[PDB]
Amino acid sequence: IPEYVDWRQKGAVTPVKNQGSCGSCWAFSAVVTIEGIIKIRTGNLNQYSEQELLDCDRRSYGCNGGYPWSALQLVAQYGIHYRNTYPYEGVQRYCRSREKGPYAAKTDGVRQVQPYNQGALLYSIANQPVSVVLQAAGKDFQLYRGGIFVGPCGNKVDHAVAAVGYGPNYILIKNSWGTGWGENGYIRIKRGTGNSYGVCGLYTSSFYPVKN
Ligand SMILES: CC(C)C[C@@H](CO)NC(=O)[C@H](CC(C)C)NC(=O)[C@H](CC(C)C)NC(=O)OCc1ccccc1
Repeated sequence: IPEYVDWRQKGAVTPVKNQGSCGSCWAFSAVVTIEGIIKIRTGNLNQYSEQELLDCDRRSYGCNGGYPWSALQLVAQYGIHYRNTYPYEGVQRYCRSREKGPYAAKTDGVRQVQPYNQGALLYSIANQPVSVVLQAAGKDFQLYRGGIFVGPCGNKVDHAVAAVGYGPNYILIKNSWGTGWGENGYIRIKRGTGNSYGVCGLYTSSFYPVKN
């Protein structure tokens, strides 16, 4: 695989979003992976609905938290709508997938990257964007303005984000806290520390949507 990977350079990632004051991270995270694989497969880049996931995922807790893998399961079964058809409100209402009409896209499945393994993660990122979790509760993470982030931080993961690339010494992450945070909404986290958990727990649980 390559030394450098950046899905933005292949026209596979959409503008940085802001989840606001709602624990929708898991939905935003899954959506980045969906927008990415569809572009890679079909050639078109569209924004998909995080609100739909927020409302229609029964295994997740709406704005109280949720699971990227379950949100990714939902799309592989029932598909998903465009963000424009089913916009983001920052509050969980009721599932309106049927009302909005036919789904815009549907995935074929979801797979898990072998955990606590930097190589297994890089390999997957070289194929498509990946849903990844980390600990964002630390002040250092919250105050990040740029650079290859090395911490300090623990591995009490509590925020789902998406990995859209990597380099010799970092993993490029797309966050959902707006463009005013980090490097225009992005963060480059240190890799190859030999830490199996990954910086901030980055290697705890990673999933990606499958689509043939
Ligand atoms: C509720 C969890 C299980 C799910 C995750 C992912 O959404 N939640 C979160 O990550 C939550 C979101 C929500 C509660 C406002 N994050 C937060 O509440 C954090 C702040 C807290 C920890 C002091 N949000 C936060 O810090 O806002 C972003 C920001 C900070 C500094 C500069 C620019 C932008």
